[PDB]
Amino acid sequence: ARTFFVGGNFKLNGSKQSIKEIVERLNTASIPENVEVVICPPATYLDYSVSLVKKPQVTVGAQNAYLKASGAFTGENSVDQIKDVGAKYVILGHSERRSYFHEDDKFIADKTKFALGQGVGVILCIGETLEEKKAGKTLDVVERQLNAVLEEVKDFTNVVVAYEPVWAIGTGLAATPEDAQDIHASIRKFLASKLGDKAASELRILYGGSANGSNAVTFKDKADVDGFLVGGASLKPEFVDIINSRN
Amino acid sequence: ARTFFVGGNFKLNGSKQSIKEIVERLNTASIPENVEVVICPPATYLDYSVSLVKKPQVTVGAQNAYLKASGAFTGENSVDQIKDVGAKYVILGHSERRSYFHEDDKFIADKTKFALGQGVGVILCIGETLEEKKAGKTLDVVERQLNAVLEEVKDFTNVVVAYEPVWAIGTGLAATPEDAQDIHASIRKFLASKLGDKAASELRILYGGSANGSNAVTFKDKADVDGFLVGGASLKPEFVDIINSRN
Repeated sequence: ARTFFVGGNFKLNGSKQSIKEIVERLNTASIPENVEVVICPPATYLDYSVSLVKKPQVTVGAQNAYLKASGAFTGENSVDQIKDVGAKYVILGHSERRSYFHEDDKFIADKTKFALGQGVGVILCIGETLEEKKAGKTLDVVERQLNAVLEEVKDFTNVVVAYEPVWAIGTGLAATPEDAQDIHASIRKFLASKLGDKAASELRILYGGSANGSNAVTFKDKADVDGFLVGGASLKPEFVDIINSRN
Repeated sequence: ARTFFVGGNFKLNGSKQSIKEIVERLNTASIPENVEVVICPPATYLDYSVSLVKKPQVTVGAQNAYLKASGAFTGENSVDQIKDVGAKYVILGHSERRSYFHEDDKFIADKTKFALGQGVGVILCIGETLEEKKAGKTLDVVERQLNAVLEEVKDFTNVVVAYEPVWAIGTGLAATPEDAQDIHASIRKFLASKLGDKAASELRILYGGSANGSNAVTFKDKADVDGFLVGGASLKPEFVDIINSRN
């Protein structure tokens, strides 16, 4: 079926020393056979992180990139450069980019198409705000965000979707496992209509937003929740407890 | 005296191999002792670049960073992390960030203050568009851009200013040495009124915008032009000719 996937988004955090400690912990940890773990450090530490990983279940991703591989884009990251240093994924559409950096739905779509065509997988983030949720707009919002991508991207084989309610990011206010499950089940049926039944059944749809070592186990029996995108807890020992939460 | 300064802004260009070739060419180049050369690769290559330098004249800079050192800012660079890997500068306010990425004058000011307080130097970019030049607004624009920074930043000891007319960036259409000289002198005079005579006398003011190995030598006798911020030519062997242009 679907291989359980745990992404660690370090965000703007880390030093050479602290990232070494996170990666050695993973190298020495009990990790199941059938799990995919992707750690996403700042771009400054991508090469170094790859160089430290020894565990086959662990790969490295970037936190953002531009929609061209080269050119006059001072300060951007490139998917070709991410690939050059051995990383395998990029996070696109994170709420912090859509909000604070005003990245619109088409910008995210164009970046996703570009990354996939360069042979780099995408952790595609979607999610609604608190106001949007209270007004009944959750599914309309995430379907709008996905539709923009689907106009440009016809094959999600090297995509993982992360559903992260904005109001749950960093706040300690996570969605309930039942509410997450219901939203993920709706997203998957929507995508079956766009990508086909097989692709929908293969696609990992992650929960993120205050996922931690204590609540991850509460999602264990939610069939349409295929893993997590973990922010703050990815810096901490309990990241390993999340990885093992389906034991 | 003001030490001649040559910055190389690689923009969104490079690979581990092609950056190694750039740095090794600098390492073995015949260059004067009293020059300051700062190469600015993509964030993905900062640590690697620092590790390869074997030339006292050469240090490394980043192309952009955020106004905080850590936190929930997916996809940003941090001045603390740039410093951690051995880099000494950050480019702030590049036209490609101000224009395409809508980085406002206040955002640049706040980043510049932050970087300097973390012990990282700043290559501060300013410049007018074609329409602004035609309208008679060149000095009004660069004084507005500088004034925003000066509200937050009271000491330019670890600053280098890069004057880059936007219409000259990447186009082949450089300012003339006479015109650059007159603008640089006007900027220095303005800044003496704000920062004092000592500071204005010590500040490097660079020209950028289609600075290349043929035209750099034509600026050799312009007293207020202290060096160059080089984009496209920083990827090429002629970068060394620019460093040697005052021989």
